[PDB]
Amino acid sequence: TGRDDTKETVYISSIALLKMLKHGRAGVPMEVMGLMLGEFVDDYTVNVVDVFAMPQSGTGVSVEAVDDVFQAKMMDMLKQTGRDQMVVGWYHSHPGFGCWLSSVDVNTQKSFEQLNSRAVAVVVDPIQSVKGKVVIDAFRLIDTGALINNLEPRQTTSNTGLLNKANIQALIHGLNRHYYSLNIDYHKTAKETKMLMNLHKEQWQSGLKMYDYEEKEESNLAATKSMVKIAEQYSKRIEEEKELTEEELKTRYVGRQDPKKHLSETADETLENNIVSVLTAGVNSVAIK
Amino acid sequence: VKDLKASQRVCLRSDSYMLHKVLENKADPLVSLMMVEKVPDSTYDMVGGLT
Amino acid sequence: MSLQHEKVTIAPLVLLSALDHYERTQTKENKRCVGVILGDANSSTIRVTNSFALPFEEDEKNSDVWFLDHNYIENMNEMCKKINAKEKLIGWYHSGPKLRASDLKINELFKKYTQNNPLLLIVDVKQQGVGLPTDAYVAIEQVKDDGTSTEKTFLHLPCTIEAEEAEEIGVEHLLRDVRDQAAGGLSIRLTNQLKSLKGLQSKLKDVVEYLDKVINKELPINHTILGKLQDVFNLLPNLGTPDDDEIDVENHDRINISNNLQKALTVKTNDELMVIYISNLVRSIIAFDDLIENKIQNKKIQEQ
Amino acid sequence: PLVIGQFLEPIDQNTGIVSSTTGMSYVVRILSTLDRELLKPSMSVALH
Repeated sequence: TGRDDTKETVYISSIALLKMLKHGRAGVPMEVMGLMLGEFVDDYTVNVVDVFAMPQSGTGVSVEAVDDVFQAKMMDMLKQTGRDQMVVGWYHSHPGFGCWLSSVDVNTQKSFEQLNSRAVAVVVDPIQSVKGKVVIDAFRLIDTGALINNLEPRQTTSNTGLLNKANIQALIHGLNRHYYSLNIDYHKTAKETKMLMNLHKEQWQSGLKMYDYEEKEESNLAATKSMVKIAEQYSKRIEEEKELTEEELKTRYVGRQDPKKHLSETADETLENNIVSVLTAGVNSVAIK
Repeated sequence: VKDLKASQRVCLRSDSYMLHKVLENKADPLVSLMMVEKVPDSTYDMVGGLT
Repeated sequence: MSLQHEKVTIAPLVLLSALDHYERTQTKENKRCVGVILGDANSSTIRVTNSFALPFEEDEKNSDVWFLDHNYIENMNEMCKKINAKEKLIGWYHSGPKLRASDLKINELFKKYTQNNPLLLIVDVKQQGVGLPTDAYVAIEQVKDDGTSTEKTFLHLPCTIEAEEAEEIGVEHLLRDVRDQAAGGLSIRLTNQLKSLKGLQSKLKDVVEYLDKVINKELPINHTILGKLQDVFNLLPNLGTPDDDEIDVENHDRINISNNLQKALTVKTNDELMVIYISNLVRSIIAFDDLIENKIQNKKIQEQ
Repeated sequence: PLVIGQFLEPIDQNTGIVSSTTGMSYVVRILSTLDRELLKPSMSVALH
């Protein structure tokens, strides 16, 4: 044939993720749209370098609800700064339901497909997102020819061949009907990594400050006293231990959320803080004068 | 469906309401009623005098 | 204009955008990408939400020559009011690497478009300092320290950087390091004490040097620097005072409790040992029992 | 954010049955290192 009908693994930068997410969530509940600017290379790579949002609508995303006068005006700026790049797909946020596509969004999808042969749709649902990465997938049109003549899974070949689900129920429904989903990847250069992270100027101040001592008499006093109540129960657990079954041990003497595990945990965690506190205090006095 | 019977509680999954596991526990106010009152530790010997 | 401006929080979208713009205008070798900074202001906390490049030139021969596009700003402001309602021009960024005195002159013109005092937000594109690269400034006017010449000069506003909870999740998990914005165990907190002290060491050196160059080279006097640094000496602790004696009572109290915590953990690991010692006797008996029991099995087969 | 239910009964000891003020009834998984001794009496509970 004349095609290879394969979907790209989508590389989304640092620069693009935050813009997509910030606009989706401030704007939610209300479906919102905007284009994605990038670079196309290969047939298995598509870059989402930058993005810009396009104005709100309460009629959801349609081809009759977009502002083309706005798109034009932006591309005119884009040329005067010398940053012009080609449109590589489009992004939208659904307002409250998982990544899937409705009919209205297939109509919007179809025309980006015509404009640029390969293009992606990245769909951000920012209120089922909690790791900044979950419930964000890319999608791409499946042709009607692809279903009936089995030219749909040529995108499972010459790639990793894995698809990682965020919503099992929601993806699987549109996976045969009207889209094929392929997994998303993230990227940055090393200049970006350092910027994204930052180094704090208060990182050095909080190192060299020993906290108030009123809060420290309280800390030691409270902690050492609390470990007496559970120290006693640690004996009663192990009165017998030669009895079979781990759940059994916990049911006889009420060792549920074990007194060995809790008491130890308390011993390690107050211990970590006290060593660091005597360290900070001794550092400041010897250092400064 | 043989491991199922009519009027046996059954747990479900997600919004599909696909069957998950079987509930052999049945939560009722009949039960809570007994739960406050516990298993009593009055013994026969205390009612000793009349056997 | 504005008399409320203490701190400028910066989201890491803004810091990255500025960085990108420098490298997508092809402006390098200490030439300047200057752009407008967008977001809410006229608040104690200034928050910069977004940024975009402006057309900009400079000639370093004469810095009284530069190109700033007058069409472009208006058009961008109109567009930017649509996307978020947060966005309005609250200053301009400079791409650094330092604060040139050429930056006053630009700031002077920039005041007209703005609805506030414009901010001069330096974002360094090559990383610097034990502290942040990003240092914020506001144009104010004041009298010098020679009691002569009222000069418009730039007031440092400190920075700590912040992002909404919308942006932040994507930051935390994209990051694939230890992080100086989060921390793990004790081991990482030993690291932190070495890093924090190293910053003091370097910073002290700059203060001494500055004192040298005033009495050698003979740069003009500043009672802002000399006056603040006067305070430092009275704040200074000294040794042999009753106060240090009260530190030592607290050091005994905290190490003693750390001794009892350690003893406790000796009994905990003394438990694990036992469980294994019990496990060892049970495993060794049943392991051997099986072999014996198998010999009898084999024996039935052989017999007929 | 959390949404307030009322804890009914344990059906296991790692999975429970609750009701909500949402207008519904669920089966929920009980997260570890929390008290399983104070789910015996029906008392208000919070679900994510």
